[PDB]
Amino acid sequence: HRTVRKIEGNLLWYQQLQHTEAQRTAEEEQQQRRKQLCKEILELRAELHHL
Amino acid sequence: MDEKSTKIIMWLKKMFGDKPLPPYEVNTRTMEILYQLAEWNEARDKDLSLVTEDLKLKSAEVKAEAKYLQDLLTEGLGPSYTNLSRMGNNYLNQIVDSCLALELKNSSLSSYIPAVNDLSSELVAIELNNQEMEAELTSLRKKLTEALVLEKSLERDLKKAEEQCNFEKAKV
Amino acid sequence: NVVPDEKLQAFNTLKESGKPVLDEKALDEVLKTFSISKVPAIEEVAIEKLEEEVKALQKQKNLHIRRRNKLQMVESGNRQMCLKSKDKEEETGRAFQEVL
Amino acid sequence: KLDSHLKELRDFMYPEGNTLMLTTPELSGEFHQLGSQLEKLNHITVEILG
Amino acid sequence: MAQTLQYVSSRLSMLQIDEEDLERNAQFGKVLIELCPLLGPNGGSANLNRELEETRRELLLQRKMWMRSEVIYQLVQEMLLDLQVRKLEGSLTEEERKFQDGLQQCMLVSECSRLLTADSVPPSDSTSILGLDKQDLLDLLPPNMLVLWVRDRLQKQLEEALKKKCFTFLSFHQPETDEEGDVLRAAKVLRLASTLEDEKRRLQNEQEKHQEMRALLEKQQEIYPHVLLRCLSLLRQAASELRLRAQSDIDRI
Amino acid sequence: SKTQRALQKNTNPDTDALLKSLSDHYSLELDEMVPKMQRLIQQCEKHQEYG
Repeated sequence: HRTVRKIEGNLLWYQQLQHTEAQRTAEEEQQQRRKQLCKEILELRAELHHL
Repeated sequence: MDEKSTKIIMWLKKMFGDKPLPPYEVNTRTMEILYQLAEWNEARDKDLSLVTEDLKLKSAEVKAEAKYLQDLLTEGLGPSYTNLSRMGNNYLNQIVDSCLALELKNSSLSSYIPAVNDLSSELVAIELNNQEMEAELTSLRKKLTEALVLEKSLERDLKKAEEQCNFEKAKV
Repeated sequence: NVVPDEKLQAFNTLKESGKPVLDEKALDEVLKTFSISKVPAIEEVAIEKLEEEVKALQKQKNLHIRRRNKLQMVESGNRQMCLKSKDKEEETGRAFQEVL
Repeated sequence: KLDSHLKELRDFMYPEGNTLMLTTPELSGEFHQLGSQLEKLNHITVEILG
Repeated sequence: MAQTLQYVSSRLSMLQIDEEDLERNAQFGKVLIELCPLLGPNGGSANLNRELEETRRELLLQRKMWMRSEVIYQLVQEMLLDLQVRKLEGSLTEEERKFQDGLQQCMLVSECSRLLTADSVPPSDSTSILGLDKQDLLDLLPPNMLVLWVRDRLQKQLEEALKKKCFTFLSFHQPETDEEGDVLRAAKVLRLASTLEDEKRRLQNEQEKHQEMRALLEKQQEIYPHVLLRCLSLLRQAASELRLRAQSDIDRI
Repeated sequence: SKTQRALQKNTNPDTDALLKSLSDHYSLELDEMVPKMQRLIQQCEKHQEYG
């Protein structure tokens, strides 16, 4: 049981992590667009706060 | 400790009524937790009693005013104001239900407009706050995972390093 | 006690990947931090989500602009009504002096 | 602070990023060189005695 | 045990209970589980919370009745104000003027009649204000033919006003509907109250989610520094005991 | 407070003190041990020539 938990736990954990990481690599390429969108979101939030 | 203990026992007796108090481990920590809980419950019970009594009073006052307005309208407009068309009644119910949903003081636009704006603003504000908190949770989880991996790697490297040092010590 | 051939292969791959295999204690610590709840994989705010956010914020901005305009209309209308109501107060004040 | 302390100590102990280093790399290189030169000197000595 | 903690933490969000507390004190955990139903989600007693919910329902019923009348009353006042403003602008038709004068007079008489009738108990002996009786005011009502005419016309005007007010509510909540026809607007109005309730419910759900996330964040902020300290402790051991002492002696020899 | 107490128990030696000790030890090895070893290497080369 102990070995099964270890195996499943690690798998689960890294699966969760990888899932989290794999999502990231695709993400580096999209970074400039992300910065632009974040800049746009900040600008829009400021405008919304003024309104 | 003896006073806090008495308060807890009295409070537990009140909460469990006619049921024998279940045996539990009486240590400094269990007593502190129970004591905080007892203080919190007592303070909330007091607040809820005051709110409940007030709502009863308000229910009476609203009832009295409703009767007044009904009588005023019957005498002034006749019984015919209550004989609205099916669509008229639907429109009336929707206004009433909308006002109740926003907990408004009255059906005026001065009350409805700010209420709708506040509801919309609060919903956006909380949704943004939840997104920000989700990012923070994910970020911290990553940091925590990296740190845990590091901890295991360091434990391994340290063991190897200790073996290597022992081997070299033997050679020396 | 049964570990399917798939999970065993996956775990061996994990061992081979050079990633440190977390011991039971470490796993317990980290997994605690795991709410069962399906917290949907933070779909890393897919550029799409940010785009969706930008769209959502633009919609909200348009909405606030429309509501502001409406409010300004209601406010102008009410201001006019309040001035006229003052004139009524003056008329009714004259009628009241006649009765006196 | 904790994160900074950890990063500083780790950088010092893991200079090549992958291996815990107990000996100064410069010193480790000199020991190896000295061992090699002594082995050559021992050959020449054995050869002459022979 | 983890389940017991989750249950207790969800219901007793104020209690800072750790897993170590429940492991060392198993019988105490049973007591907390038994206390959870007796204590409402807000820390108050379950009985008092039930009473509070009942009393709130009663108030909501009474308020619904009051609001029905209040909406009509306000509409009538608004109508009268609008007709008055139009009368001052010289834009009111002779029929509208008669209606306005008749309706205003009917409401005023009614209001004043009530000022006189302190529903109090007949005391056969109570001195009326200015010595006026209800009958003295009824004499100032327009002719019975005009009163009936005003009441019949009011019904049509009230329905139109109710429609106008609903459309305004809708136009403000969903300004995009102003470009839609009256039939579509009427359909959307019939859902307006439910939409607003949904939005309120959404806000409550998002607030609950917020509280959950906050609890998780606090747990992670509690575990993370300890893990860093354990790493630091291992590195310190490698630096002090292995590099400065054990390995340095070996290199010298 | 729990984290600060854990830092004080685990602080003998102070991380800053430890990094200083490590840096001093590193300098001592370069100034004394490394040159000594170089001298010995050179001496061995001379002995070879003597052979």
